[PDB]
Amino acid sequence: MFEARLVQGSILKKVLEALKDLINEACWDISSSGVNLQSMDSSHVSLVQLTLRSEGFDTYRCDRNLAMGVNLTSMSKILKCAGNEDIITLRAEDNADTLALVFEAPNQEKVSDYEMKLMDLDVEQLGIPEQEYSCVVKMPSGEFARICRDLSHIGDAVVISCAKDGVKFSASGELGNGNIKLSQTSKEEEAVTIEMNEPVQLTFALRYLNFFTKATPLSSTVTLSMSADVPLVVEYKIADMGHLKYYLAPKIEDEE
Amino acid sequence: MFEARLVQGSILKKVLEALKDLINEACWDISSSGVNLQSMDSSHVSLVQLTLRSEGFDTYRCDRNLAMGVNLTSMSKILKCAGNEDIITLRAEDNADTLALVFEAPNQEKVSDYEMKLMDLDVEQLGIPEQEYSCVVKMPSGEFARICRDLSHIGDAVVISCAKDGVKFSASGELGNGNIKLSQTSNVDKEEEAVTIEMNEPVQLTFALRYLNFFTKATPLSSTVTLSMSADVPLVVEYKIADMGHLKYYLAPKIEDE
Amino acid sequence: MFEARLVQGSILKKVLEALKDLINEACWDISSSGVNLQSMDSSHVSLVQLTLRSEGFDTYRCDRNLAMGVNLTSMSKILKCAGNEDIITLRAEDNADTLALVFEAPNQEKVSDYEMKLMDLDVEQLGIPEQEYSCVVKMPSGEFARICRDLSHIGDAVVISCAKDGVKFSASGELGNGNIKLSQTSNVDKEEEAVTIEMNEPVQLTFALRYLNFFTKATPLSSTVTLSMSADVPLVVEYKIADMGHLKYYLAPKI
Amino acid sequence: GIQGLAKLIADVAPSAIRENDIKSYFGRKVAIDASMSIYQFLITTSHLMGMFYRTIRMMENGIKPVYVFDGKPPQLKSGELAKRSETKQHNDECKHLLSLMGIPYLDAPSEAEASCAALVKAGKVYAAATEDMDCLTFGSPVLMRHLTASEAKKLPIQEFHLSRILQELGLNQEQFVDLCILLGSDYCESIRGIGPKRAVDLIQKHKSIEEIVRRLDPNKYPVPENWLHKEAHQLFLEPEVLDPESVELKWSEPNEEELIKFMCGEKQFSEERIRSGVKRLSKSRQGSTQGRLDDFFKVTGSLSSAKRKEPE
Amino acid sequence: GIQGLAKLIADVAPSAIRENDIKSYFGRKVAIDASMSIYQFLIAVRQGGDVLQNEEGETTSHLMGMFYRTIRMMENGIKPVYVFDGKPPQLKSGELAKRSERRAEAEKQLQQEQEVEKFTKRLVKVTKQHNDECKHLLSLMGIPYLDAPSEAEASCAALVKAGKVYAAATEDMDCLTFGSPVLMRHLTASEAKKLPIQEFHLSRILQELGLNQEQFVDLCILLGSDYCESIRGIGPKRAVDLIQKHKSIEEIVRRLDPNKYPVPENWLHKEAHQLFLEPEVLDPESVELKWSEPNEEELIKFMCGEKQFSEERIRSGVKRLSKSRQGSTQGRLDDFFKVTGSLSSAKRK
Amino acid sequence: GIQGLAKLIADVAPSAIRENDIKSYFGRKVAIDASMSIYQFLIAVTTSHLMGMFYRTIRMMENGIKPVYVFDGKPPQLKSGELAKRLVKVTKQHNDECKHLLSLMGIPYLDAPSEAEASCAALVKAGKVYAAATEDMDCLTFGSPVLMRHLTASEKKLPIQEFHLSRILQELGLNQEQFVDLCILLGSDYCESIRGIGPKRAVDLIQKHKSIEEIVRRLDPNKYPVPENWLHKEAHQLFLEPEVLDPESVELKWSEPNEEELIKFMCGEKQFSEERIRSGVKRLSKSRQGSTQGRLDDFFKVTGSLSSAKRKE
Ligand SMILES: [Mg+2]
Ligand SMILES: [Mg+2]
Ligand SMILES: [Mg+2]
Ligand SMILES: [Mg+2]
Repeated sequence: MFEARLVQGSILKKVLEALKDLINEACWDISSSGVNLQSMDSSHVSLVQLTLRSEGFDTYRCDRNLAMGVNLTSMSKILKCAGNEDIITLRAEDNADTLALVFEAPNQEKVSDYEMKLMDLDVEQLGIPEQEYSCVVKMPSGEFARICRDLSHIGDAVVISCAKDGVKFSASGELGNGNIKLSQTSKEEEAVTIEMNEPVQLTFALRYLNFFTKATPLSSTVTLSMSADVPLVVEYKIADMGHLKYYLAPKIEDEE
Repeated sequence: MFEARLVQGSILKKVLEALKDLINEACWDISSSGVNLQSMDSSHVSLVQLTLRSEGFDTYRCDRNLAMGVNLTSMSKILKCAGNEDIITLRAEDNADTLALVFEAPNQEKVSDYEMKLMDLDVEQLGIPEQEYSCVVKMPSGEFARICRDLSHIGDAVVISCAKDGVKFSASGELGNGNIKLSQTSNVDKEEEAVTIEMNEPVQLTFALRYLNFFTKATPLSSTVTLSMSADVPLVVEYKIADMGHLKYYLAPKIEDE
Repeated sequence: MFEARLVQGSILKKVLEALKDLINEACWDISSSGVNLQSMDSSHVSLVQLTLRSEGFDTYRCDRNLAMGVNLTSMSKILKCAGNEDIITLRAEDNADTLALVFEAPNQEKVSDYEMKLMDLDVEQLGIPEQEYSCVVKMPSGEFARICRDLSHIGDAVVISCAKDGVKFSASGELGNGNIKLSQTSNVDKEEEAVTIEMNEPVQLTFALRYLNFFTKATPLSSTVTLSMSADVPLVVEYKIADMGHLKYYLAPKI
Repeated sequence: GIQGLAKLIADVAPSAIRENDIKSYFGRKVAIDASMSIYQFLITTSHLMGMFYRTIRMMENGIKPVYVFDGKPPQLKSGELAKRSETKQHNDECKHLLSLMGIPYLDAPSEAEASCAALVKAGKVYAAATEDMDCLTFGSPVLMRHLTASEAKKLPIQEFHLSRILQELGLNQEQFVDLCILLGSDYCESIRGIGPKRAVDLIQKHKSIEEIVRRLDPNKYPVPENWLHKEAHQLFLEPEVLDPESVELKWSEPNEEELIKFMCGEKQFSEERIRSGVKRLSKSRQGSTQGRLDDFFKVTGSLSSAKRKEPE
Repeated sequence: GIQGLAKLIADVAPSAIRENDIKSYFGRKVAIDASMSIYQFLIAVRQGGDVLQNEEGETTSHLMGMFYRTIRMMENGIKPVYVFDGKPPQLKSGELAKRSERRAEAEKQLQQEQEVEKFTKRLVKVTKQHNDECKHLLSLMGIPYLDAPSEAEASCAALVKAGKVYAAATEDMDCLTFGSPVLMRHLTASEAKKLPIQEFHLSRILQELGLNQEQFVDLCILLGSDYCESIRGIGPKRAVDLIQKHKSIEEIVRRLDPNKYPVPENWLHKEAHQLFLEPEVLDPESVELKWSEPNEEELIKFMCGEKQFSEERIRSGVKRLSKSRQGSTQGRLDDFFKVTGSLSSAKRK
Repeated sequence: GIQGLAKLIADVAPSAIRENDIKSYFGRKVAIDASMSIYQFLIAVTTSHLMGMFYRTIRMMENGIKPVYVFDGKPPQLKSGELAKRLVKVTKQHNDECKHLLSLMGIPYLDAPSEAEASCAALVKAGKVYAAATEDMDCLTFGSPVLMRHLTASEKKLPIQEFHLSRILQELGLNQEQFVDLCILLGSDYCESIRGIGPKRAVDLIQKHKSIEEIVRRLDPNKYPVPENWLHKEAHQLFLEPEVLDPESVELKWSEPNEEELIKFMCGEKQFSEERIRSGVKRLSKSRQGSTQGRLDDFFKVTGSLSSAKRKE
């Protein structure tokens, strides 16, 4: 049984619009510690990890851990029924049959409530190990989101390169190829920062990245962590409540 | 003969947009009174009651009554050529076979005029007796729009539950159910152009959201809609047009038979 | 060797948008004097005349005259990758196999550079000798754009009838007919939103709206478009570009 | 049914006949003549295929059907004609595909058509749907034709209002009965004399054939052999029909499996379809609570656009 | 015509030869060789197997030809201008005076296979007065016809140059020897033969061979015209380099020639080279061509009437003739601004 | 190696060490000090230099560890007068046999100039390889950002241990330079250390007076004698600017093993059980087929499956 009251309703809205297109169903991990959600995409080539700490909710109460099987698209619709300013509250009984989403409106007049039917679902879980990537880029959520979009027009694979003072996403295709160099800032609004140990040049499928970018409204800044021949970690920090990470396996390069 | 000059042309534009989508064609009953129009949807579970008092037109003139058969859609298309701020002017000959429309931009630098083909058409009428209702909810027309839409994603049937306290729209479907509840903010005067209810007895009728979502197409016509209800009787969603008329939609209940 | 640095890339973004759909590919006639481009559509019915004078580039260096075969559409995509406020730079070397476009965003740290594949192409040309016109009309680029867009919803061809007092556009079709008369903006004398009409003798010609609503795609380039016509001769729809050039469209009358 | 009747009406009281669209019948409960219906489909899985599809279309538009069967036939003209000289297999195979779709059915004490009328004139159903005008003779207020036509044949349904017929022809039901008889009843031989339009007039100033005969009498207009102009006039009045109130029809929910396991299987036919079919039938059930505006507002009439001049 | 011409151009440089389709010729005027056509029509419906009678029967080709063909044209947006020949130049040989070459009249006497008895097409030079027979159909059809001064081939090729039309419609290639900037063949073809039309861009020729209108005429006369004579040992391509060098039927007979290739007696290469340059062509101006509308009945009668024809189709023919004049036809920019060449992308390397 | 650097780091700086299962290294490219590897291989409990590299490589393969073997080049000048006078081995020119096997297995191998781990570390630094593999820790002091130990030394089966250079410096408060002196101070392969100094003291002494020279001056009471002719300045230089490969001129590529050839070489020339090689070879060509697309399945262990709680109607 858990009940959470988030006055920043919209966060939830953003958090779902940021998950649905990439994964259809999933299991929410509610406990006294907070709310989490980790699932791979149907193709197992990508994986998202949500984390909402309980200290982040205006009110949070749990007396018995749960796991609600949810058809994210359905929850996506029900949240589209809450104004960006409403105070959202989630409440789920023990052997929960449904999840209750309540929307209180600012202008004390309207109050909506829904009961989303839950499902029997079994999501496979992974153990992501803490590791030190040999290149970490922190940049504007907006920019990274544009880079992936434009680049998806030239070709379908992006080649991120990273040195000590700049990073470069380039992609080739039918009409040609294109490069986009970001140079390290060095005060200002949102600057690009590279904390590189070893240089890197990876390849990733833009299709997948363009999904990750749906999470852009959750944070002004976005940070990419990368290494040799393993996954790329795209992270959006969610205010002072937690964060959201997407991991994307790389496209295998010439080693044949 | 027939010639109406309406300064607020947007009214026609807006009207024909509300209508074209719920009924494909209909008869405009022209008279010395004004312009009126009635027709039901092919299922006959609802109907539109358009009324434009000749008192509202800048200039009116109908010596002999007319009943124009009009393919609504075509009007919609021709009126989309009218400037939201132009002076639409209808005109029709005695045994007319076409309708003259004249859009006048106030800036006097532009004037259009289209001649639209008319058609033959018979339209089953219905007599809606003047009657007082148990519940009458005046509320933001755009609010009522969002409600009908949103619940239309949960279920396809809504339960309106009016009371002295407030209205409660509810729907239920495959993914579950939801209930929006508006209250009478007797909170003096602060906030939005909230909801107000006049009511003799609490009512609770069910309706086909599929239809209400057609009615709401008339939203740009009034910043507030008013739902009049009475037990086991059809719903009335009314959009007041300026002070020259109104647009009423009628909808048959859900006979919760047993 | 050719290099053009234009502070207001938008012009370019727009210019292509105006072409992309009327002509799939054309030859860019570069030179020490600027960038030009002529071409007809497949049907040999319409024609486009792009003229960007070098005086209109913050940096324009070219020695020898060059000619580039380009897939307007393809080039339109590489251009959509630039921001309405980026500083674009076109760059191409001799016997260029590709055109280089460098997008400098105002966010100083961003620098995009795409290499576009050029193509081999031969585009038929035309001689359009300067000719005075019976009637000419300077009217809002938007008003014209709407009239064409609208009448097109009535018929597939419009009949322009210009006269001293003013011009009248008219269609007819499956669902009735329509006419749109534009009085000359005398009283409402307000520079831009003005409708002026110079006339010799009254004209009246026909044109296919389909080809016209292709020219209108050039509307975001100028707050005003001008129609120049005379009997038996093709119609010219002119969109002046900033103070660096213009873009002209010619349409073959109907009879 | 009755001969040349439709034309007679069409030709002398068109106000009693309307050409409406199948959709306008949403919410209406109709009495059908299974017999004739089942027959229509034939003219061998058709006796049920059409009994399938059609009933789905009738449902899809909001129309709630009640198929009716005949019992022990009465003294019909050509009926007992071969007797002057002296099965239900594919029939009941339908009385099954129905309850398996949640569709009512009733065993008429004799002639369904009469029973159908019996219902209609009891508020138990809206109109009767047959192809034979008989229903009108039997006193039915509303008769709907073509409601069982193929989805293809884009024919609209044809409605008939008895109370409008009686209106124009200025004659009571009974007076109307005699007309049908002299028009060409399928119960007894008509009279070689009178013509379609002619037969009307006589009845108009002679409220009975009994009075029409004694008048015109020459060997120029002889009255039939064994003319039961009486026995018949009776049937059309007081037939043999199951009481209306006797039962309450209730449209049930279709049983996908049990049925599809007794159709595409036991009678072999494209599965993909009869599946999406049972699916659609199950959907139409949704609005089986949605009332009509008729249910609350009296029908005013009809506004007809002004007759357009010519290419002026 | 000019033998080899088609092949040479076909081989040497196919660039000037497009394979367009009728549909794409809308709103385009054309000057058709009234003669070259009627002739064409007759020498077609000649199955060398059909039963032959002594006296020639009543032919219906010329009419059935002009009809259904000038229909498809108009129905495609093409505005034809038929042009009948006039008074042949006093240059018999090469074609005329060749009644001796028209000595198949005897060949066709044998009869005794069904592929050689068909060499009766020589006897089908019978242009006779199918003209006064077709001009009647044309007037009833609306189309405008013209009686050129002499060989219609040049008159038509003149009108094109005079911008008074888009191009010449004739199978005879000698139309490019008059300057006609564009010549399209296979037009008067058969809606049924469904033979894609071909366009010859005269300039694109001279811009592949090099020469100009003057030289070209040398190469054509040297290739074999029908106005005068030609060389003996040299032919098609076997005499193109000889024109690209010495370019002049005079500076040619004096360089690189063991004389074992002698010039015909009183050879009129000079007086002919002049003709294929200043032909007796009518005035383009007084040519106020004017497509009208069908005389309807006047045509059903004359057709199915004086000369029996399925009235159920002649009507249906004139029916689809009017529905082809409805509305208005689109002009082509080409026909307004003179082409000035093509701009071509720099060698992509 | 570097006498005691192991435990020292274990203590003073634990955030630098981390033990991890092979599996976790999927997809990771690693440079292995073949020589050191080969000798270590020899000491088992001949044909061990082969038996070893053959299997130890397969296991690596099976987990998805693309490796490159690096072979020592010309030994840089140093005195290793380790007299002879148990299992005393001396890996000499077996290399060729090994280089041969690898070639057959399709595993790449580089020939470095001087020291192998020197070069190895060079690759790690460039980002041409995830880490360097050796039991000899002087790879770190040679600058290697990362070094995992026990990836071949399997001979029991201890867990691969990964040292992170950066953390070693942070924890200790030293800089590569300083660090190298610390190492030399501990017990280098290139020059005697300062007798008597304890690894701990060694650390202090370095963080106090940043360098070895600086330590000699500002210490020295006889109690801390210096080695005979010390070559610490000589050593320290080797650790800093060593002769290595050009990480850029590296062309790492893995080929498919050639079963035939292998059985010929192992089960033919170097008499080995055909049962064993055939089967091993099988495992190899299986992993070999590297998922042309990484599924996060390979990179991360499956912890389990979260099951939506039972519902109560
Ligand atoms: Mg019967
Ligand atoms: Mg019966
Ligand atoms: Mg060493
Ligand atoms: Mg070593």
